[PDB]
Amino acid sequence: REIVHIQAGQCGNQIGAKFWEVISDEHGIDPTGSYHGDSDLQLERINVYYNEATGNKYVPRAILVDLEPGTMDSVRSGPFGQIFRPDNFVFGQSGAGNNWAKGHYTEGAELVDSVLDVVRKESESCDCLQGFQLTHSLGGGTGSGMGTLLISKIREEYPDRIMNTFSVMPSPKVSDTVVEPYNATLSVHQLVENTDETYCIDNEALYDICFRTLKLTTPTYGDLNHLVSATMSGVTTCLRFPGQLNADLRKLAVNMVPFPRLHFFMPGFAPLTSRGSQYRALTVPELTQQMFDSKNMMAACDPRHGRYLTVAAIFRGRMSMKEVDEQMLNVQNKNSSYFVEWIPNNVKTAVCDIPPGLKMSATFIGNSTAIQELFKRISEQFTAMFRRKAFLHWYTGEGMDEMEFTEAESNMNDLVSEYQQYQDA
Amino acid sequence: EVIELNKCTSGQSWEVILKPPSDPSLEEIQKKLEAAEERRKYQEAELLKHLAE
Amino acid sequence: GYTFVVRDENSSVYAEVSRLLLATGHWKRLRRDNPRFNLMLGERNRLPFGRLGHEPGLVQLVNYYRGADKLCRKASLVKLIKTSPELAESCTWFPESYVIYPTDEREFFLASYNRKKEDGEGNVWIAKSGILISSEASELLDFIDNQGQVHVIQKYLEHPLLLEPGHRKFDIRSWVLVDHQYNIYLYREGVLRTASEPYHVDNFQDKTCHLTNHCIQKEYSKNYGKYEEGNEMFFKEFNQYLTSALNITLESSILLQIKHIIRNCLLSVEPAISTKHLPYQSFQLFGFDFMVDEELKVWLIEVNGAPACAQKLYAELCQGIVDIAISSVFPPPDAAFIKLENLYF
Amino acid sequence: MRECISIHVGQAGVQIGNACWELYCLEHGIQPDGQMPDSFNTFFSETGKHVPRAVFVDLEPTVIDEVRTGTYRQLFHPEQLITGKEDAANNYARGHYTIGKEIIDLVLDRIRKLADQCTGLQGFLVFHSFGGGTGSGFTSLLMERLSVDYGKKSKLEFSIYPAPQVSTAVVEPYNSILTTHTTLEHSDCAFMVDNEAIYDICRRNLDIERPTYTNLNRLISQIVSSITASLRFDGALNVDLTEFQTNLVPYPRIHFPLATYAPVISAEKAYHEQLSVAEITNACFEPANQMVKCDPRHGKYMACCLLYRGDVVPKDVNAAIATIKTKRSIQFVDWCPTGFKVGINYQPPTVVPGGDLAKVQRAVCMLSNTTAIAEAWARLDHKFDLMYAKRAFVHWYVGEGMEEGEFSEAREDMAALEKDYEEVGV
Ligand SMILES: Nc1nc2c(ncn2[C@@H]2O[C@H](COP(=O)(O)OP(=O)(O)OP(=O)(O)O)[C@@H](O)[C@H]2O)c(=O)[nH]1
Ligand SMILES: Nc1ncnc2c1ncn2[C@@H]1O[C@H](COP(=O)(O)OP(=O)(O)CP(=O)(O)O)[C@@H](O)[C@H]1O
Ligand SMILES: Nc1nc2c(ncn2[C@@H]2O[C@H](COP(=O)(O)OP(=O)(O)O)[C@@H](O)[C@H]2O)c(=O)[nH]1
Ligand SMILES: [Mg+2]
Ligand SMILES: [Mg+2]
Ligand SMILES: [Mg+2]
Repeated sequence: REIVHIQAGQCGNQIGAKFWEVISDEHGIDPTGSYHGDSDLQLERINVYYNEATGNKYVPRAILVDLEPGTMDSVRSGPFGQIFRPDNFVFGQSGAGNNWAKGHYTEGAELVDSVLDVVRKESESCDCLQGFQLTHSLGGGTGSGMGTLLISKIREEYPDRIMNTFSVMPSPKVSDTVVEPYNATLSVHQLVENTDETYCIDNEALYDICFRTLKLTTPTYGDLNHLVSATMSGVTTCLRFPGQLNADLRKLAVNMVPFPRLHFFMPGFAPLTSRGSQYRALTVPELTQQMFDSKNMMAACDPRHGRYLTVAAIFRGRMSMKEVDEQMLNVQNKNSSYFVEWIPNNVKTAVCDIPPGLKMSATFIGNSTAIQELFKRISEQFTAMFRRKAFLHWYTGEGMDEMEFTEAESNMNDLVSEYQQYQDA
Repeated sequence: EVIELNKCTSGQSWEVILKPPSDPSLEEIQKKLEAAEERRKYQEAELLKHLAE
Repeated sequence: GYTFVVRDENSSVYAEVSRLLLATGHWKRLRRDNPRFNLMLGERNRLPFGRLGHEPGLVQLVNYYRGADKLCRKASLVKLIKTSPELAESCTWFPESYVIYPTDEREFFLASYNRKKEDGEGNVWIAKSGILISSEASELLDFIDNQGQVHVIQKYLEHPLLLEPGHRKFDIRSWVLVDHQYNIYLYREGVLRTASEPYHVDNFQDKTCHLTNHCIQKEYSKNYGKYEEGNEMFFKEFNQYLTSALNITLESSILLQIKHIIRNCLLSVEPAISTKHLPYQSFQLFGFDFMVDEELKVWLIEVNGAPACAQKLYAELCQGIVDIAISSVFPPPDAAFIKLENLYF
Repeated sequence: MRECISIHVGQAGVQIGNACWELYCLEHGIQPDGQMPDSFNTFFSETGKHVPRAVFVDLEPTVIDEVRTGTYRQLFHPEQLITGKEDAANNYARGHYTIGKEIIDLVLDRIRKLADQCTGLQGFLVFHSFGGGTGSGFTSLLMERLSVDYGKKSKLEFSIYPAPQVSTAVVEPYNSILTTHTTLEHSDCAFMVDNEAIYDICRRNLDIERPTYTNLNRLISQIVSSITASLRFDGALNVDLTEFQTNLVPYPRIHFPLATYAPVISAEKAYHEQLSVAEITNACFEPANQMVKCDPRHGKYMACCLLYRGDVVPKDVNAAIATIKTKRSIQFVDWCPTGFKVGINYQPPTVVPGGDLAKVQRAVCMLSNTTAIAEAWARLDHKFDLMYAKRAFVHWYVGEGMEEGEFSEAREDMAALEKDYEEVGV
């Protein structure tokens, strides 16, 4: 059961490169692609993310996309840069200028067919393809515009497969341009229609965690990417190691998505580490309380402001399964109002013996109605500019029409009202 | 307490009474299966049509 | 902290219990269909016991004991007294009763009626589903055949203890709360549903003197509330009448027999209704109805699964249900009920 | 002769199947290679090697691959182990329609190959879960086709009832109602195994902190062995599949007997001074020992069958039954004889060496058709109602070709089933 990984744009390639470095270490794969691990329980499901090449080499089933060579040249030089298939680097020369329209309609449309040729080649060499996972940001131009363009084209060619994304939401606290609410709203509109599951990784939440919790006053993208790669590792553990719960993308979607449009997940992680941090190993009760706390959410939403439709918890490392079950049952009994009563047993728990890194950790995946706070924040920012048609010339100049913006704004407002409807049920 | 012994080989059985009282055809399945198959094919066609637009 | 559901709005007792739970900052009331509750104040009939205690980690308690109907139904109580090993030979406090269908213990009733007629013994019987008091088997059986559903022909006491002044019939109602650990608690205060008409032997059709039913007295007794408000005498006034007129205390002449009957009744059905071996816990408030004869002998008449309290006792009884049955299972952060026990411990 | 073909569908059916055949081999002195240094021929065929008359089916290979490479790899013929590539993703619609249609004909052919080696086939024993997409979906498709291809043959079920402690999907209530509805007409007798009841028995009686599937399956296998012992040993009660139907099934729809097994003792315990008849017979009426969580005290009996194994003599059984009646809540329906059908197999119970269960001198499995089992339907139906009211997850089924109509049709049938148990039970 193979997954085809695609990473697009600066953010998509930076978080994507970290994800591959992290899991390559976990699976005992070195930068040359050779296996040198101390367990085989690393190679049991290695084929989910890696292909097997000539001299017993494991090659990531990853496709690196960007309209600018810069970020991809940085990857090719980084630690695990040589692990990727050289043919799978697909890049243009004229970037996207943080413009969704350029990535989706003009610059991106010129490069998209060559990317699909690589996607097709990777798919044809799959015994049984489960689907695709895309890493990207929604505030830029390549990952946002060209990424959603790729999703649309892939869906047309593989309508019966799962489309999963790790989508980095933009925030004024960690911003590159004022047009981020435009790019994000346009991308969310695409995501609501063409993805089965999206992990909402909020830069606002990643910033507040680094600043308020870790006390990293003046955090860098590297600091935010430390949390991201750790969360990405946790949420994909069930797909990379032998397990019974959410072992593939489809079963995960069936367990987590009660309504087709409501597929935006709020990840959580514990303990919150800081690059090069100190000594203790968090008890099971401590892991559980933290992963459910607003301060550990990777989306800037207060779960106490909504209700959980479904939840998937994953514990990693050697620990008491009896204690895990007691702690998991306790969080629900102590906060039963924040879990919808009309979805019985909506909190599932998995445990993996192999820890990340750390001695023991816990990853949370929640489909909460509080996620509307993220879409409300973006919608507010989008409307503040769209109301006065600010910066629209950059988009209309690429061929886009104002009607397209009105539809994206409306679809996202509908998404918010749908999340609110199920919160009042 | 009525008892009724029946057969005895590698063990034995009996009954004790305390108190007396007071097809779809093969075609029929195939039609439903194909009816669902067409609904699947149709929904996929509607999606691809919407993507073509 | 804790959550509760109310699935019986007609219950006056648990409506007050609900208010008391809400009066503290520990209880929240959920919609009646919500299954994520801690306490369930369930419905009288067809309560979903099968669904209880299956929500993991959640501790669930219900205001009813499943199977209590084998004691609280008129025909099943007669069946229990006559067939339970704990009661069949030892029961001297239940009037001679026979189940009558329009099993059918009709043949046995006629044999007992004919034995009392020939020996010159008292032969007045009462039939209840619609209540007929008569000394004629022919008249009694015909009454049953006219109505549908099962009647029970019980021996009519004939010589009851009459309250003076007025020379009037009365019945005692006692409230018993059995908690999650099957601890039987008798509520200190009882009520005497008295009649406001002088009692006379024979006639029987004067329902104001023969039937002490509160609704019968309110609608047909011309002297309703003449001796005491709402025809309800309390244990202080009754103990004072007993110690004065008959020179004996209520807690010796009548309450000892009452306590004995309650413990025998609830413990005969204990193995069939005990929630130790069930995923949920049960508790129930019962209404024991007694009748005292002229020799000061207490007779059990009926047991009520969903009883109604006396207006002035509602506050104390409902607080006792909250403290003993609810707060024992669900405790909050920081002598009106006698616990009935065996002579030996 | 009278042969019996076992069909193990999905992960639960396969993994439970592995445990049963491991036990049957120990009980019949059959080695993992099939060598055995007759009644057992209803379950095993002979070569020159004793091969199980079983078929293992799953829409994904990983679980059946463990059988193909495990200790009992030699036991089965390769054609008996059938696997697909893509599972039903905990979706009844994928198992019954999308993926089921693709593999059904191959399965029926492999089954036909077993039927062709039978002089006088009795019927089938189908093992599957209610919650899995294959266990629920593919099984009901298989049962539908078997009723066509084998008209008058009996079909018994061992159905794994969902429990949150081990549940892998939120939609298990949906799959359970859908499969129960579709399979109802095609199953002659079904033994539900509540994973919650097995889970608690493992914790309470075997002192297992957090039971695994291996722990659950070994206890399940013991109960399954007691039920099928009569078919594998000359035994005088329940000698054929038809007998299960006639001794326990008063009405075609009311075919779900409650199984209670005792004693369940920890292998390390040591304080055990062997339980007697009447001690073990009494345990059959303790809710803590039932395979399905319910209160038989508040349910009417339509049948009661006691299956003893080991050192048991009739005198003890009769004395035990006599006392039990006077101290228990055994109420039968007014339209049935208040009697117990007893069977004794002198073959003592076998345990897996290095297992959690202690070896005993005597044991008993009670099969009773009580209206109390309808509590299990009520719990499932309530969970179905909670989600279906909001149409939660329904899009996953509709997306595979199903219609909302099938959901309400299956639920209406379950409502009728709950009412049928109510009518009988008063
Ligand atoms: N007792 C027991 N239950 C099991 C076992 N394996 C799975 N289950 C239960 O079966 C249900 C899930 O169905 P499975 O049989 O695993 O699924 P499947 O038939 O493979 O279906 P798909 O994966 O959807 O194709 C859950 O309720 C599990 O707890 C097992 O070995 N023993
Ligand atoms: N055996 C008996 N001897 C004397 N009086 C009796 C009697 N059985 C009943 N009574 C009288 O009849 C009244 C009603 O008795 P019953 O047992 O029918 O009442 P209940 O409260 O159970 C309900 P219902 O309204 O259906 O009568 C009693 O309160 C009592 O006054
Ligand atoms: N977490 C994270 N966010 C990033 C990173 N780089 C850019 N971003 C965010 O992504 C958006 C810009 O998109 P980017 O990937 O730079 O541009 P693209 O080349 O057009 O896809 C903004 O919202 C940034 O805050 C990164 O490495 N990590
Ligand atoms: Mg990007
Ligand atoms: Mg971008
Ligand atoms: Mg499976």
